[PDB]
Amino acid sequence: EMSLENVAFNVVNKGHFDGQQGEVPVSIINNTVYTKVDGVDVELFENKTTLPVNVAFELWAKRNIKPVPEVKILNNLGVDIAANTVIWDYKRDAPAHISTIGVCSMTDIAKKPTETICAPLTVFFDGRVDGQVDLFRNARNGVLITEGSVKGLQPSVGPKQASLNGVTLIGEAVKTQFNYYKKVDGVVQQLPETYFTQSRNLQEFKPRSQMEIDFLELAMDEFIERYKLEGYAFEHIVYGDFSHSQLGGLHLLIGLAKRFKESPFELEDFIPMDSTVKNYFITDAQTGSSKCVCSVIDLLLDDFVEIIKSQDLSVVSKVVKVTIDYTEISFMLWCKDGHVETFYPK
Amino acid sequence: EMSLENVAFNVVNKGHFDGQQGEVPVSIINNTVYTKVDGVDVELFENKTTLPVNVAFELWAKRNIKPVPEVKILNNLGVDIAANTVIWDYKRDAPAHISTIGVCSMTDIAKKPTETICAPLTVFFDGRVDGQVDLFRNARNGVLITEGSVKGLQPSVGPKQASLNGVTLIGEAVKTQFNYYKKVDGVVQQLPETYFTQSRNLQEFKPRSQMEIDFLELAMDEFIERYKLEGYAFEHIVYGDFSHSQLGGLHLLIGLAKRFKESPFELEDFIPMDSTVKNYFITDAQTGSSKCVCSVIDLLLDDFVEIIKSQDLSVVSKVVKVTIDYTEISFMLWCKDGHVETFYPK
Amino acid sequence: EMSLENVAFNVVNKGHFDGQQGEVPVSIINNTVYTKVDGVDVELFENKTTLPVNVAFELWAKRNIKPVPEVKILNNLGVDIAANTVIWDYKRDAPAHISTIGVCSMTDIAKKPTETICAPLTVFFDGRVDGQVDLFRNARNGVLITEGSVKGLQPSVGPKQASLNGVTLIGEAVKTQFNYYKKVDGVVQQLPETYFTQSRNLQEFKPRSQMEIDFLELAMDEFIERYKLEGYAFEHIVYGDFSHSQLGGLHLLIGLAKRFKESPFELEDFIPMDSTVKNYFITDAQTGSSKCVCSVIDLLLDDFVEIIKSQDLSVVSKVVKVTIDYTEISFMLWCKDGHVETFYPK
Amino acid sequence: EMSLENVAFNVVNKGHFDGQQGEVPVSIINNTVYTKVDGVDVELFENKTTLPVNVAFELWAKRNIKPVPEVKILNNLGVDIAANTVIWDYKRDAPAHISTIGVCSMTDIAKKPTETICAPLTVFFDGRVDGQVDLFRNARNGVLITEGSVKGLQPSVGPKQASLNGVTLIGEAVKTQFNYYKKVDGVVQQLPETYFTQSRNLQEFKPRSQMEIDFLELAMDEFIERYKLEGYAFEHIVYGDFSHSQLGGLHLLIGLAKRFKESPFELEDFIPMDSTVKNYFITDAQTGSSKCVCSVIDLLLDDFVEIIKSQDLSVVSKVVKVTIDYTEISFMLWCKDGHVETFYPK
Amino acid sequence: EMSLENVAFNVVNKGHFDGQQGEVPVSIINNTVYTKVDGVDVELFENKTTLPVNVAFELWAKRNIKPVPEVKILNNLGVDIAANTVIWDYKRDAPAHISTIGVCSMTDIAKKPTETICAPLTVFFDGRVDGQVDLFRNARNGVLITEGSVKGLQPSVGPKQASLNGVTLIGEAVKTQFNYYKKVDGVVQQLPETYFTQSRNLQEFKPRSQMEIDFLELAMDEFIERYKLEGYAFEHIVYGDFSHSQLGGLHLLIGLAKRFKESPFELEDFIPMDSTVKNYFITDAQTGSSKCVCSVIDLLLDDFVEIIKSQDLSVVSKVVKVTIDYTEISFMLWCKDGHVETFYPK
Repeated sequence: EMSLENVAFNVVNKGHFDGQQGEVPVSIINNTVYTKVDGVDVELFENKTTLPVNVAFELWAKRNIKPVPEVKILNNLGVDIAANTVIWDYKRDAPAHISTIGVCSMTDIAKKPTETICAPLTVFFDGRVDGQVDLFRNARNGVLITEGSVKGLQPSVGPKQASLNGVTLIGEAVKTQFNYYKKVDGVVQQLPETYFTQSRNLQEFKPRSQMEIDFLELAMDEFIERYKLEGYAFEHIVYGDFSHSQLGGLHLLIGLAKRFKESPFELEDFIPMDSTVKNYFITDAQTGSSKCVCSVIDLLLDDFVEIIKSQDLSVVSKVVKVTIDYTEISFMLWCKDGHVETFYPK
Repeated sequence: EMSLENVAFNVVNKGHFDGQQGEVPVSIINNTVYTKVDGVDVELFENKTTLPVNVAFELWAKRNIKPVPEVKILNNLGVDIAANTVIWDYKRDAPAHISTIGVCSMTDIAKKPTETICAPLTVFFDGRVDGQVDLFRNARNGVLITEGSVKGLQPSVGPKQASLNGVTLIGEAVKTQFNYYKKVDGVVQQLPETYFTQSRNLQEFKPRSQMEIDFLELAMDEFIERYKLEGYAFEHIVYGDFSHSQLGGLHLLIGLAKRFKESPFELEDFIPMDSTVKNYFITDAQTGSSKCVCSVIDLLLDDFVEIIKSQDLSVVSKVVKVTIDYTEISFMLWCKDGHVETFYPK
Repeated sequence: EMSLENVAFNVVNKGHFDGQQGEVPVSIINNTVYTKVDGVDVELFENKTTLPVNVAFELWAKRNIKPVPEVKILNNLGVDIAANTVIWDYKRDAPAHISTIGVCSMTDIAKKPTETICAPLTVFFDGRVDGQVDLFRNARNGVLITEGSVKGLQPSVGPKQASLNGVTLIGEAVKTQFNYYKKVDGVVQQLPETYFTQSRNLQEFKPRSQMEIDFLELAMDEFIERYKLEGYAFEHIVYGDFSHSQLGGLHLLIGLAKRFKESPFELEDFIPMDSTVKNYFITDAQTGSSKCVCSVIDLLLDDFVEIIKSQDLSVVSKVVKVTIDYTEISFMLWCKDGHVETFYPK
Repeated sequence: EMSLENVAFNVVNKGHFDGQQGEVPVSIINNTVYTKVDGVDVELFENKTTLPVNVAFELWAKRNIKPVPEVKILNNLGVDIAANTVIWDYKRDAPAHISTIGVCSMTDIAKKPTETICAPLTVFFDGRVDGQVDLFRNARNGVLITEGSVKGLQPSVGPKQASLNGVTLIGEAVKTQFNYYKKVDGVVQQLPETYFTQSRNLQEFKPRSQMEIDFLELAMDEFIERYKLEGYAFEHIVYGDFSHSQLGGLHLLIGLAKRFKESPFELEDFIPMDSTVKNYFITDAQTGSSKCVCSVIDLLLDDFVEIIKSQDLSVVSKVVKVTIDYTEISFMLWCKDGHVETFYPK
Repeated sequence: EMSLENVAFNVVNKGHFDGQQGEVPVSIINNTVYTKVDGVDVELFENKTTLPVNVAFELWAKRNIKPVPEVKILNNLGVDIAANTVIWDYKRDAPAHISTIGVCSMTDIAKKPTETICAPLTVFFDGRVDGQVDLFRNARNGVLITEGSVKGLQPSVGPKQASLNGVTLIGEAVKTQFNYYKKVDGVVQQLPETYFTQSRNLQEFKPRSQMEIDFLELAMDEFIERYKLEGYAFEHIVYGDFSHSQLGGLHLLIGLAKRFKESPFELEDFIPMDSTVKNYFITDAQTGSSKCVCSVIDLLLDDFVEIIKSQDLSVVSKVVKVTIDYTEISFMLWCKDGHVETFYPK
């Protein structure tokens, strides 16, 4: 039975849709789902999507509550749709994908990923659900994730972290490290060697390397000297310049974290979704230095210095392609006389 | 199974809720219920009530599609709630009653009318549904309707017409004449002898007596002379005066019908519900004569002349109580020297 | 006391705001004002305006229920605001003017028209309300209407018809013919001699002259011959051509009425407001002849033939200015060899 | 005068409805009440309830701003309605009860609690308002709270804390400790001896006993040894297990507080209302350990250990009834060989 | 090109409206503007204003992103409208002014401030935009701000802080100190000598003087003794009294900050806009002491003590006018025998 009342029953008694039988009273008002508990209406769900409220409620109740790849990783892999599950985008507070396969009658384009309509679409397959590995094998286009090895397919190790109920974490009691496989037009693709962003947060930033600890603790000159980073414009690219009315650099999240612990500032996420590179409207509350569009990428500082030391500085201006999160990120690089002047993502 | 999808399935395949099993895709947008037919959304229901859209949709799907007493009759009998059915008010486009008994989880105050909560409420019982006569017998307060005789209870013959799917009609293939019984505080009440309104419409007005035919066909003086109605101000009470900027009389629907066939006018029903007496904002398009509040009652012309000839005209001003539609309607009467000056309902 | 509950009380007991004391329960849902009558919510008002629902409800309750100039006349006179009344636009189902003077706290720009803010605005004054003639005398900009003569001011006779509760009518029991006065920058203007549109309707079109009766009754050639209208393209300008996929002519409402009685067609009023000239998307249901933009003006046929016979036909193409409804309407005229080819308003 | 404008005036000039005279401009948009201050609209109220926006605004303005019993206590006492006041549920952001008595015309079922309709309902009476003690005496069903002794009635001492403007606090300048009395069917009931929850918060958790201080400061083994809690599964029931993908225990708020100070986690309150026992969707951000439904009760640690030491551990599995917050809470208890295996509320 | 799609393009690619060419897909749902990024809808804007969603979106995109005077300063100067810019009120999340000049077609009253309609309005002119100084010179009513000196006009130095993207700050990399000029009826006014509020926040309160540091660090008696503040009721006016159920004093934000660092409390801003004096519904969480209306002004403590020491205490009760933020604030002062009893703003 697929019903709004049954979905609300599952949400009330299980926190999510568990497939139980039963129904509860449901009232739908402007864009909100309420249920009656002890004679009063209690809000169950508030629709922040562009879908109808009941459709969005059902998709949210049937979201995957296991660790899943972050939405940015799936986007960079060209995933169009998930097989028999809902990936919830907690940054957008909406389903990650427009259509579903065997989830909701109002959004399903098919009941199984084997149907003809799904063949041109890149379908996401979870190897932790039984049978989906074979579905990926028979799939024309798809991306498979597994927690272990798959016979006949060369794995690609993904990021250490994954999303669990909207919380990005590196699993200890649960496994968040996935092997990734991709098939295009029926043939397996070799996923390129890639860096991965750390998916950290400005407020609760925590270093993940000795170099990051030194960056957060040592002064600018002290840290630059210790890791012999002279000539790579670290004072501008990473630390950030606040002397002018226009903010300079601050293109890595670790620099923003250091400044934020030094002094608060305002970040305006004018495109609130998940991406490898984020653009912010930053206003430095201390000096008044601002930048309408600042590009920030949360690479590990070791990975960033390794990337920036692998580029010859004999070109005055160029665009460098770095494979991060399974996608090619374009960094604009300006150099002067063998030393970096600017290096920022787009 | 009580579900929005099942209710929509019944509406799609049966026109109303028939209790069938099955479900259809449902989308709920601003205040409208849509279903997907051949890949496109088709509007099933538009909520014009103050209830939540899904609740109103379910109550509308479970409305009584048999001939039922008009809403005004039930209101005048003090009915608060119906037993195991929904009376739909088609003039208000809403349920006739706030709560239900065994219909909708969001509106039910009880599952059966025998519960303690229903005892102080006047419950409507339909004798055409099996077992409800005994429920009325055991009921503390209630109004029962039957199509035949009930042993041990003296019947009260109601109006000839009843409402079927919002259409007021005197039944030929179906029975619309009901016997009415009432119990207050556990004791049967004797319903008073009463007149009944005809529930006719201005545009499709059709006479129901020879006197009404004469009124619609004969001129004012000719008709007044034929039925010796001199001295009862029929030229003002019924025919209506349009010589002044303020409209005069026109307090019976038959007079409005005669004028409307003579010349169109505007009626504004500023309280759009069902009542024995209706108040209108009338604008005569021909002369510009208007009245902000005009009281109209649709009595049979024979009944109205019988009522007006039963009142002595020796009182300059008084209020007369006439039992119409099982309720006491107050007519303001002004007389001068033994002849009527004004006689209008309130 | 200015209150939503008091306004609803006045609407319930008087049909409009009469200034009575009292209050009724009010519920405001999505864009609708309901009141509770006998325990059920009855819709009082539905907001079709861009104003807040309560503001629009109060403005609608305080609308002028006397005969007032049609909205198009007030627009052509440059009226910006009314003094101490609300002109309701029944075609738009909205107030005729954005602001008020002494009506609603949420829309008032002033409490009296004598305040400084009202001086640059053209204020509408009604001579039927006591004291407003003197307010017009002291007004810097304004338009005054009276039912009689005003000492020291030369009157301008307006149209015979006026709007009463949204119904356009020529008054018999009430006076709808107004004298118009205008003051700009503190000096009285002489309103030009003007024609007036008839404000008639397609469905209930009724001729108002012997020439119009002949047009509706006589055939095209018979009528053209009778009134010696040869050479003025009446077969195209007025009667309308349906032989091609693009509709021809039909620029006067009387021609549309004749065709409509001959055969129905679709009129799409894509700018649903009141104007001297209306543009329609017309689809002839009989032949399929259509025109995306057809300009229609409802002049009296005698006035139209008088206008068209007063223009020399020696110019191949020109624009003619005709003062209609106190505004200059531009007619595009094309002639060939002394006879009219096309003559349509804009 | 009961008016939306007067209610808004009181909110603007007093923060709540104080009964003052006056009115301010009010605009109602989608579900929000705005007022005009210095020519711009300022939001006064946003409707998060299922009531109409104006009704909810009036009920919110007339909420009780004195210390009142928490909503969970009133629910456990079977309170259906308050006498002449509004209890606001700040967790639901809505009135605690559907109907009122002498508050709002749109929600009142009666004007005084002495009316017949209120007799079957359990009415809440406040002894701090003059005359309500006698109303409780004459009441058939009701719950009375007082700050002092009541002659002829044996008091029941309630919790130390009460809610003041949505803030749970133990009063110092104000009295938050109430004596509770209950009458059912006209006869006074003896409220059972009960424990009370502490109504504390995870983020601002503060210990209220030496045992709680030891729990928050001492390690798990150290604290268990100090209070000889061996054999009662405190390492699982209270501290919480994070070694598996499914979270274990953590059924008391003090354990959640200790973990939260140790490391942050996500709590999803999928039924956001006030209850003695709360169910959460908990995701441990450190280990990834999660539980869809975790039952949490905020008892004082001394009370919890007293309860758990009063149960014989000779039953492998049973349900224990503990009277907390004037209601019987069911704890599922599993024991093995005289020592607790699991003990969690429902 | 002025278009919703172009405005959304500028917001997506620049964070604000920069005047670039291009368009992006836009979807408008209930009160929200979404755009499609990588096939999914991403919320760009949520309308919290009383304007139409697209109008509010365009006004928000064209807001001034340079340091601007705080909204309270502009209100106190009588500013009605800005010349060719949008001042965004971040506290109200709405435009600071109802109309615009050359910004949005739906809100413009003029395209340039030189038009006749703008003459009676006080127009805000920014001297950092080229040509606006001359516009102020030719303006009849206006307020001009400059970063430097203006020939022929005596400057008035404003507050040190200004608003940048909603963040109040004293600029270091950018200039936030403005000279203010005012013209009324075409003649330059001499702005009075004034104090300025500090626009600080309760949570992130930071002292700005040695006296404020002493107040936050020293005890009440110690601080009062150090600055010889005996006899001015500092223990009540500034520190706040929590011994009674009604909160006492606490009329300066520094006292609230000291208490908040001592113990949290609830502030309810029932009129959430920007003013020199703010009214709060304060509930002290520690003692339960509350006050429905508490007036708070964020003056520098040095300025407040200078003001309070400049008033003779020989009057039992009076109203004192202090020019703060270019407006006269009325302080109610009660004294007893030459010492202050109460001194609070209104």
